[PDB]
Amino acid sequence: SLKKVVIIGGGAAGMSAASRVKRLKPEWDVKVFEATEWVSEVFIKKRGIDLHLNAEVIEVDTGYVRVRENGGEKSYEWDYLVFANGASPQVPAIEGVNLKGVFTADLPPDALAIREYMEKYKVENVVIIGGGYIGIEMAEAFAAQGKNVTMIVRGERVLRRSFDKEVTDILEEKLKKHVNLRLQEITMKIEGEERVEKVVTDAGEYKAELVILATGIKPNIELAKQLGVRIGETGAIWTNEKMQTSVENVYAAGDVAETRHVITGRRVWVPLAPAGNKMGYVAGSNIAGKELHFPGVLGTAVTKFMDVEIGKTGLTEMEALKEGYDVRTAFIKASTRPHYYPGGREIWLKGVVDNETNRLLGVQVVGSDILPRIDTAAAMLMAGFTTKDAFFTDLAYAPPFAPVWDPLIVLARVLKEG
Amino acid sequence: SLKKVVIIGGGAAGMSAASRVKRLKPEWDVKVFEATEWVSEVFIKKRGIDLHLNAEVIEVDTGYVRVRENGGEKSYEWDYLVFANGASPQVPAIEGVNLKGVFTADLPPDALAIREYMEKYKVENVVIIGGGYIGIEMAEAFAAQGKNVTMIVRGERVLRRSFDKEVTDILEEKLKKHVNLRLQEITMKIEGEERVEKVVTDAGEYKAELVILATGIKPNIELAKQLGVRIGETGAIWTNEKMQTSVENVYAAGDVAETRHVITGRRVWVPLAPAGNKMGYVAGSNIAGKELHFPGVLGTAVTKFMDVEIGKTGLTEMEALKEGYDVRTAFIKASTRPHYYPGGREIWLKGVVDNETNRLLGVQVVGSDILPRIDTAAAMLMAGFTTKDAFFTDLAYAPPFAPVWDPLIVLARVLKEG
Repeated sequence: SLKKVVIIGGGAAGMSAASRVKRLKPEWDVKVFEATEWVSEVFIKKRGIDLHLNAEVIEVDTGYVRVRENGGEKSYEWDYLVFANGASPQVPAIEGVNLKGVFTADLPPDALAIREYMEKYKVENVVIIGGGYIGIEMAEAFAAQGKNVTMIVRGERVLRRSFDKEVTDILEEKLKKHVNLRLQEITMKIEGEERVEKVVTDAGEYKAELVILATGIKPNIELAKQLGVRIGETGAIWTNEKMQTSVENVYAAGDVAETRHVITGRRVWVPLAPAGNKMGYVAGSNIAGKELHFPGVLGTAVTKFMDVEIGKTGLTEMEALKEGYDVRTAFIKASTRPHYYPGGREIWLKGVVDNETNRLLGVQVVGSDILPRIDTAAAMLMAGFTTKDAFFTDLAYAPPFAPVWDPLIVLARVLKEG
Repeated sequence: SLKKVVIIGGGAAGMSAASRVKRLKPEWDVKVFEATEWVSEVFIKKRGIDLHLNAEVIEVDTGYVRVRENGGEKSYEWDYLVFANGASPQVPAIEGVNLKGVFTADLPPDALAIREYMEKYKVENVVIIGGGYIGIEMAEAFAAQGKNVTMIVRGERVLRRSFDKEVTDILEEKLKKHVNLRLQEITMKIEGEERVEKVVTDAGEYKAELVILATGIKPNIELAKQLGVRIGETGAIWTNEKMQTSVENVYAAGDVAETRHVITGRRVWVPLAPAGNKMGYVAGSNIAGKELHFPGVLGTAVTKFMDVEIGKTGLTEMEALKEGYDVRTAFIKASTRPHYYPGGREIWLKGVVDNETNRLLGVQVVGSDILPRIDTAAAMLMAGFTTKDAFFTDLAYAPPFAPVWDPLIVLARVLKEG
């Protein structure tokens, strides 16, 4: 039999879904509609997937969808539909945010655009509004180009809601030495003639010939609300372990979807590509008739500013307390190598533990050589490891790799004894 | 009450034990007896531990120990004993093992000594005997010295018993380009006038000013055998979860102690530093009246030759088949970064799986940026994760740290669909 499967996405989740259902059902007609020029060369045609780029979906209803591609407007039939249209920038409500000066760090075109622009009309000073992940990277990006950079965050510190203050402090310390960090400020508007000229906030004004808004992202749910799909308390599309929505045969994965936290169990929205990919993977499995449950996410994340790396996995102390846990914590400094081997950098680990179960609730790591600590910790968290379980986990050691007591085991010892 | 703890060791396992019994029971008399001049700097004297360097133990019995220190003998009483006397190099029974230019990489003076003989007597050609970790790490050394190196291994390939062939081949590939690798050759003679001149093997002869005997390590169970302590089927001291031996109130930890494999349950001998420190830690805790259990080890190992790192955790395909397991494996190649991002190096992963439980039995990794994978896999293995559990672990992602699908998740995926 045939079965028409239609995917409104094209990004990480859309294509993972597409590929899984195609490989499981070669005889089925799987299509992907990307409202854009990007994916992940349409090699996919050979893969057996009918990709349509710059094909925008403008109406959807049960069994069908209407897309406008190449001026034309055609409508397609579907048995199984998958919402995989990710998230989009959320523009702030400040005066004039559309002048030739402003740019948002999103789709690769902007990367071509924004960059090209600068590498044209000479741009010296550049201001970034946002103390989030995106903000920080763009900051690093520009400083590296020698351009003077200035960050504006309304909160008391950057990454204000993603990490606790003790991890952030190490980052801010380094950050302040390459970018002009302006906290507690609220932008109030941004004047100029044909191009952005100056940015003004309730504390001062700043020279600016390029501006980046890293003020936020929102799930692209409009098309789904049209199908009457239930959207979660988080603002993203409600979903179950199979990536199923409240409407029959309608799945949703990636940045549009709201998933569940593996630790707290409540619903969350963690728009990160690794999970998105798997979300699309199980959506496609279930569509093709093979049961597969997605456990949920840990909220794992990582980024960096120049050489100081920062990462988390699991609950933060803010989150853990917010959730009503009785927690004990620990914050330790350690080294990336034995204190003799050359190249040993510094590494800081924050640990949050459930005092009642001695269960590790979350770990935050900043400094150097973070990836090993957070990935191991994520596995531990995924398994419900206690402070004791982590201490006795047989991790690797060699002078060029790490110290006899891995920074993760140290934190564990310190939590256990507390 | 007064309890007299005596530790025959001084090494990692030894000090952990002392440091633990001492913290938990400040009032007890804890004495460590090192035959040598090194440990882990009597800051340990302030911790309350009565450390005795150059205090070689020569006899032991139910009530006392007879150590030979400072010309004369002395006997100390003990209510609790701990064998933490580690392991010694095992020399081949061949001609002139003691020519002035021959060494074994063990006790700290060896480093100073070897580097002295090399940094004094002009040394050009250095010969290494054995294809172990010690052999390979030593090659990387003299090779980086500009010195010419020739390695002799009697087996068909290096790390013949520790890693599967497809993993070691990558290593040998880099190895054959900086060292003269001589496989399947049994060393027979090492000759020279007063100092080593050459080495002769059943396949030829090589010239050497300095030779490294990295052919094996062996548990120092002699003083324990004297006390009737049951020694394991592996050759090292038998032990239980609390690091107790067959003799009452006698514990053992470190390279002398035989532990158990977490995945297999069989008794194994895995002389590594992290495990040792923990064995010693639980030995103490238990002597002090605090029940603690060491779960055993995974066999986690890591090492590297120049820029090609090689590691593992859990069973090897050889071991798995050896244990009667129904296995399916997978070997994949991947990038350490997104394949667009600059800096991406190659990384290889071999995974073993129980075809009946779908539980991961082991992971061997080779190439670049190894640590994050084998450490994460260690935790997964430590928890009894299936191919599917591993697939869904929330690992971190950002272009500077890793690709969207971590190579560990890629392996899981390939194993799962396997």
